[PDB]
Amino acid sequence: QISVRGLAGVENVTELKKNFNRHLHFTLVKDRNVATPRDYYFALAHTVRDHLVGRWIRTQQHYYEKDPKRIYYLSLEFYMGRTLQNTMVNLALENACDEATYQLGLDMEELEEIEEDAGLGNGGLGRLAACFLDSMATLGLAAYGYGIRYEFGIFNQKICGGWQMEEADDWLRYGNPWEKARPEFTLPVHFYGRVEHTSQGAKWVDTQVVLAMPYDTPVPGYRNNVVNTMRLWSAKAPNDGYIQAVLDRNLAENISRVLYPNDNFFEGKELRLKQEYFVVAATLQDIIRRFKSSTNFDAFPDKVAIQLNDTHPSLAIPELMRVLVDLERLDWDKAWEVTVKTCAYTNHTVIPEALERWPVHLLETLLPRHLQIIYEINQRFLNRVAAAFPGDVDRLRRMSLVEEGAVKRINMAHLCIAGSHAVNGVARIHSEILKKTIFKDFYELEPHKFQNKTNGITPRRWLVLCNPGLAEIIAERIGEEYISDLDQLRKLLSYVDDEAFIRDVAKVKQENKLKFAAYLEREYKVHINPNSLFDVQVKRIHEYKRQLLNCLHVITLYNRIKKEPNKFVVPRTVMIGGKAAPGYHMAKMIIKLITAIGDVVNHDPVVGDRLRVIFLENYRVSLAEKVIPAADLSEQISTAGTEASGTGNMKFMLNGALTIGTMDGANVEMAEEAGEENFFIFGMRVEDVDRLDQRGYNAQEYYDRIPELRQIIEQLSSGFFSPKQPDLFKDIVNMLMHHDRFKVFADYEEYVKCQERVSALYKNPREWTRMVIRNIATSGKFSSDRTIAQYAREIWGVEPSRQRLPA
Amino acid sequence: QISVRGLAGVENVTELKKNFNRHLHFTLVKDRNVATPRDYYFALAHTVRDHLVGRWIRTQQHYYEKDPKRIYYLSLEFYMGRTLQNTMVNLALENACDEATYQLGLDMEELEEIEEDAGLGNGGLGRLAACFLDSMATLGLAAYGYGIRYEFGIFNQKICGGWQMEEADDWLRYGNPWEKARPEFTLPVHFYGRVEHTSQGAKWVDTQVVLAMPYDTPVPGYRNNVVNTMRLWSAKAPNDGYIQAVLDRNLAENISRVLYPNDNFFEGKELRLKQEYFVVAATLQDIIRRFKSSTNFDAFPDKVAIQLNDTHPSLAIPELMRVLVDLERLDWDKAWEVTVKTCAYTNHTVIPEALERWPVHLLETLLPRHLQIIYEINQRFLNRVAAAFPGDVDRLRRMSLVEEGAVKRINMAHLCIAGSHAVNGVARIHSEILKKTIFKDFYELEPHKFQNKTNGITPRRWLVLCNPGLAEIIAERIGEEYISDLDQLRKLLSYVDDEAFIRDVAKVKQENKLKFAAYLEREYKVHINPNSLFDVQVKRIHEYKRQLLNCLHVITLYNRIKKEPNKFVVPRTVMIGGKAAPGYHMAKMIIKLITAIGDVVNHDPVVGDRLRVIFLENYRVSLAEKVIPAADLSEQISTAGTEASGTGNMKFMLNGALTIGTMDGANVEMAEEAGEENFFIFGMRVEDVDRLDQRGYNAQEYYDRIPELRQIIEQLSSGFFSPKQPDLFKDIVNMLMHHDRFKVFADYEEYVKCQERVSALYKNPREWTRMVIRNIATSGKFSSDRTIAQYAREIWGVEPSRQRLPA
Ligand SMILES: O=C(NC(=O)c1cccc2ccccc12)N[C@@H]1O[C@H](CO)[C@@H](O)[C@H](O)[C@H]1O
Ligand SMILES: O=C(NC(=O)c1cccc2ccccc12)N[C@@H]1O[C@H](CO)[C@@H](O)[C@H](O)[C@H]1O
Ligand SMILES: O=c1[nH]cnc2c1ncn2[C@@H]1O[C@H](COP(=O)(O)O)[C@@H](O)[C@H]1O
Ligand SMILES: O=c1[nH]cnc2c1ncn2[C@@H]1O[C@H](COP(=O)(O)O)[C@@H](O)[C@H]1O
Ligand SMILES: *Cc1c(COP(=O)(O)O)cnc(C)c1O
Ligand SMILES: *Cc1c(COP(=O)(O)O)cnc(C)c1O
Repeated sequence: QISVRGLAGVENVTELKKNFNRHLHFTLVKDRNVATPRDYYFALAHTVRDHLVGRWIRTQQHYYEKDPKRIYYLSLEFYMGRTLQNTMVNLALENACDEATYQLGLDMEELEEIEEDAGLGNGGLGRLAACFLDSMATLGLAAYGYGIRYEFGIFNQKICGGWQMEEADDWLRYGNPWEKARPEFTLPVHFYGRVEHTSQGAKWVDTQVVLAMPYDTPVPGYRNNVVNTMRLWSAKAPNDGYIQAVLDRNLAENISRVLYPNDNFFEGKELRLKQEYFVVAATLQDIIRRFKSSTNFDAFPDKVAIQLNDTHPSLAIPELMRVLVDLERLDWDKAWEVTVKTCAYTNHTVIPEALERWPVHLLETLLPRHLQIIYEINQRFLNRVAAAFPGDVDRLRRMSLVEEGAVKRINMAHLCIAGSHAVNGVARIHSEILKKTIFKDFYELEPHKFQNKTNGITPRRWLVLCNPGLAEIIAERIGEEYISDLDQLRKLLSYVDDEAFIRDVAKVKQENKLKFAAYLEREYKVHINPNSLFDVQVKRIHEYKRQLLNCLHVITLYNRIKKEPNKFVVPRTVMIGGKAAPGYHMAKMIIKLITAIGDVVNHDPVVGDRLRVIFLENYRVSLAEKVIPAADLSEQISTAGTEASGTGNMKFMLNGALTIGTMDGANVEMAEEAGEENFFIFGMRVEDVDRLDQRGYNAQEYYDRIPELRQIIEQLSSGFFSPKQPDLFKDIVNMLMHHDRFKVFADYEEYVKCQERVSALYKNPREWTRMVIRNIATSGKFSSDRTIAQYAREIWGVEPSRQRLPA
Repeated sequence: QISVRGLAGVENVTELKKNFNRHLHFTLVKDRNVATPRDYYFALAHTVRDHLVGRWIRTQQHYYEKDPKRIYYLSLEFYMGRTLQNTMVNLALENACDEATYQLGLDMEELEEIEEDAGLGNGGLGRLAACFLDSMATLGLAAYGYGIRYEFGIFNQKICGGWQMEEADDWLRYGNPWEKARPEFTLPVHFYGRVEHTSQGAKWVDTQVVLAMPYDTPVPGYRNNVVNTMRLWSAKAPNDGYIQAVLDRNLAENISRVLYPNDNFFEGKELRLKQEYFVVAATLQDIIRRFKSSTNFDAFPDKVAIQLNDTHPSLAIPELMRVLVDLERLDWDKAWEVTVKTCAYTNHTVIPEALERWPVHLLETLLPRHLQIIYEINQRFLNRVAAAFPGDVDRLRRMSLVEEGAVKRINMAHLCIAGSHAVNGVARIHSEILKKTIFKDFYELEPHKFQNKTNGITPRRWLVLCNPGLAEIIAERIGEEYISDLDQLRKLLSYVDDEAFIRDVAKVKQENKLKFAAYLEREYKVHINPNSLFDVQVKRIHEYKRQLLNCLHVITLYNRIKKEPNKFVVPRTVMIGGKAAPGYHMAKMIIKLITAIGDVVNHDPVVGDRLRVIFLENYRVSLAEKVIPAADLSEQISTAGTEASGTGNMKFMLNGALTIGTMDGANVEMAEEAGEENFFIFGMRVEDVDRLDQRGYNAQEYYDRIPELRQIIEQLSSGFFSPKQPDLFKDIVNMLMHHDRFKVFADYEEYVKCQERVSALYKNPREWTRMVIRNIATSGKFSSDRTIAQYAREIWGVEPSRQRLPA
């Protein structure tokens, strides 16, 4: 049906049909008489998987032969989503499989919905790693993703009486056809023990052993026949009352059991530290083995790059030192040179409570050799600081890897800067803030280390896969080459005055909204007006992301309607979705508020279908692929200086939504690319937030001066949105009035006024769509292909290539 | 090469080769350049598995269509061993796969050794279930094996300094190609809670739910295209700090973690009770579902038979009652009629410490509704006893299901007799003892219930598979039909004076001994003389099995050699192997003694290669398949009245070894079949043991009267076999002298004299082999095909059939 979905050749369709029937019979052991939709999904998945295998084997064989520099991307999170459609897209199999399944009397779309998300991440950081894997494969890099195979990913979110409930994400229950267990490549990982000093160096002895078993998942590039590997480690007990000893094996295997869902506050939990070391120790053994098959470690940095996604895998730095010094017998200075040239570190937030600061007593017990190595790193680093800034004693305490106090801690961010040749932020404004504030001292010592790499998203998943209608109307005009060269979307500016294209763009959006409106009716008991403005804020629930500011506007619109019922207002469907960390009380209260607002607003007869507030349950990659194509307005309203980049913002821009946002993270670069006139910018800049911090933020001032704001707070306090429990939202009110770190009130007025300008433009469909075209056309910078090309050239020292392997 | 191994057709060989290469590439994701022997094993296993699938689907479809009476064999143990060779044998694929692999440059024998045993049983009871599955499939019965998929089977046994060490049997590490997970058929199982009495009957509420996930394994019949199912349940937690709750899922999943290895003493452990109910509750839901697809429960016993392997699944009786009464709303009397007609119970030991007697307080907490049902069963049963034997108050307390005392217990054996239409022992002498002693009262009340079903072994695994050389020389003379009709071996009596056959029989044995002698050298550091008499006792270590009596003879032979070094004695290799239950101190001491004897005997220069004592490490099904074909003498020396049947005894008889044994278990019937002159019978009969118990067993008497016995005990006491720890064996000596339940000394003299007659005959190779032929020729009764045919006709009410399905 759709040209970008590839050719449906008669031989290809015939072959897929027979291999589908083969797997149903031999692989699933099912007859057609009792087969269910799930069985049919698995037969299709196995059929598509077969097409990956030949390419996977020859790609990996090709790397062994040519011995290029290898890129190791270390992350505790890979937020992969579903794999079936992505695989079909990247192999040019989508139309063929669609035909083959139709001929067997099946709907492929229905089968696609059966696949569980691989939800092995929390949000943006996890999803960035996933987009990065796709781009590295598309750009022909010899890249490996390394992480943990969590048995349970991010929890499934149920909403019960307006409250978030958490449910185990048993994503492996029915099996994972995409992975291949490699028990033959199991490696030992050591914990605890003690350090022994011999005449012939230090020795780590009396350790407990946990085994790391790898599972490999293929990562196909876009139509280039490159298939890279994501290797995820699973924890296993070694084989050596009897019953109790066997049952206690669970203690070791708990390491890979569950993804930590806390994305707001650093908790120094021992199990988390074990997870971090587990991935690091197993991965580094693999890296070294693969390098030794190419032993002089001078060439190590020429053959290996290690990228640390946040400080989570920071133990890579002292682990590499441990192996080089203790096991390979290299002298300290040489090992350090190798380590620094090999490692690079990416930061994802300036928020202080997010920094990993591990208690010394924990490292002492768990990793005694690593603590000794960290101390030595610190001493040598501080000697260099002292020589560069003589007599500056305050600098020495500020830059130390060891933090003093009631409990001594290791600052893992400081460790990462010292042990890496490159440190990057994830958007221009973020990287600047790093140099000006949190890492200022480090920048003054080693300016050359600090870089920017503005984030991106893969246009395969985030356009072609989730929005085929838009991909097609674009391809009709400019061809298919933009899919792997997103800059070509600029050519669409020549169609901004084209009446046919304007109509098509608006048509694709309407079709997307109808489809999502129906989806909401089918799987939930909610009806929405598809003619209304789809106002969408989807992301993890955090105070800094200011879902609360959105909530205030919603109540403002409601109150205005109650004030002047017979006045025309642009109809809106306000959709807010996202998970809250299980221990984050305030975020759980915000979810409750959103549903409570909905309960009042959605049932007021005076409102009608002019305003609807829906909380989107269980927001995850697969839901993002559904809602983002349907959005008219993208809410990106974090307090200036708090959202390092954002990536959701980029997804909306590529999919035909306009953006209301602060000048924060990548929003700044987005507005720069599209033009400020084509963006709905509001609120304080970073500098304005700084000035307000100087004199001190007083929320009472805004409450006193803005009558519409006052009414809302009084409504919250009196129990208007909670009649049975009048004081339910007292915590929220208290926070807003007395200790709001994120200055919700300070941006309220400008936010509301900006929202009026949005409504004004939506009344003129032609001008809305023309602005939309201007956004889509300039979204090319935000391809992760661009991002990865910059990492490759400026950090890893490798050249990307669009050249196809023979298959 | 071998005719019984089937045809190697050119098309079949070509097809197997290409499917082997297909699986290596697509299934294992390996190139030939890095493939290991293990990879090659898996590719072969998947290729052979494909040939099962079509037959498996159509067999199960055939049962759905024809709706025959279904046989459900419930066991907590299925001691399956390896599956690859058995599958090839039963599908007539062995020669074809041998050719196909040879042409690819591989040795199939080497690949076969890579497969892990499925060691989901302890010994005889577990192995009986496995032989029974094979025979039921071969006889065309609609039979299902139901059990638990233990993550860890029977422990691997390491011998360290002469002591047994236990190691986890991680048999699933590399995956199990034979099983198919069926997560779609997961069923709930309830624990704890309380009983609520409503107007509309009893209700079991507030329970904890554990999920039962089935895994199906195919069971191929011998060349009849029948493939039955073994369904094994795996425990899973339902999906509903956050981290802790996820980690605590292990508590539920512990139910299927490990096989209980205690085969000597009943321990009322809660986890064991949970295992027993788990298998029962999940299985019964399956049985009922399948029956409802054929709701009047009058026909239930006409469509369902449930066989209880020991009392381990005895909870089937009150569970069936629970479902019929509480859920289906049948009146008590009707439900009871159905239950009794459906269930049958097999007993495996008369030893009192083996009886399952569950504390009432445990059942009260865990299964409160079942305890109520058990009480009601007991009351109604005791009312019947009272009516049949009025005024016999002693009978009432003896027959009660409830046992009185400091702690109240439920006798599960009494429950099984009350709730079953048939109760059987496993050999004629055993079944008689049941009627005369332990179940006398029950036999007087319901004589019709009590039956004998003499055990058997499958001649597929225990002749064709493990001893192809013997299978071939037999087939040359009488054809191939004996393999599924073992009675035909009687035709071999006409060859007892045939010089060619005598030579062939002796040749096959010599070749088997050379092969096993080499195996011992290759995988261990032990050399043996292949010309010596191979004297073998392999079985679990128990006091009743009297490995200690064997030990006394070995020391006797050693002492005689030291006394008269220059006198000729028939050279012997004495092999003893078997695992001891981890908590069984005495059995662990016996293993230590055996190795300690070896340390002295094997290193005495005066002895030479005339006597060797070897402990066979890690005895298990795969090792049994190697050692049994190599044996000359089979030691079956339990105290008369203690070994219910034995099955190892039958394996040796079929494989060309002569038997030294007591008149115990199936030994009696074996000697009856072969002729007493062709058996080495010694020792007390049951009646003699009884008489000795009357006057009281005094071991001191034998010590005083037998100088050779006295010398041995003094050697043990003084530290002759343990110079560093002189008192190491004081526990053994103390037991032998003062509290030996099994009367080791009483049989010593007759045992030693009998062993001299064995040595005498071995000096005459021609007459040895003629006696061997007389044994093999009369071993037909001991086929499990015969056993299963008797169960089918006399208990289950179904007719067996050798008729082949179309494939
Ligand atoms: O998702 C992020 N962090 C986590 O999920 C996270 C994961 C684990 C622990 C955390 C502790 C504190 C704060 C966050 C986490 N960070 C996001 O990274 C994206 C990719 O660079 C950025 O676009 C986004 O601004 C940032 O918040
Ligand atoms: O193996 C047996 N029992 C167990 O493994 C066993 C399994 C579990 C618990 C036990 C408790 C006490 C005694 C034995 C067990 N019994 C054997 O059953 C065979 C098959 O009928 C007989 O040939 C043999 O005589 C009997 O000992
Ligand atoms: O020793 C070797 N000889 C030939 N090829 C090898 C060897 N080692 C690795 N390879 C190839 O490199 C691929 C990936 O190796 P890995 O990166 O070490 O897992 C393998 O699948 C082989 O195709
Ligand atoms: O509802 C049905 N319609 C047609 N065949 C069925 C149906 N239910 C079961 N079967 C057949 O019976 C086989 C085994 O069913 P089970 O014994 O219930 O697992 C299935 O594989 C099918 O071939
Ligand atoms: C893109 C994405 C995110 C990141 O969104 P931000 O608005 O940048 O925080 C979080 N979760 C999912 C499922 C995503 O796809
Ligand atoms: C046959 C068998 C047994 C039973 O042997 P008995 O001598 O009858 O106790 C025990 N273990 C294995 C592995 C067997 O094959």
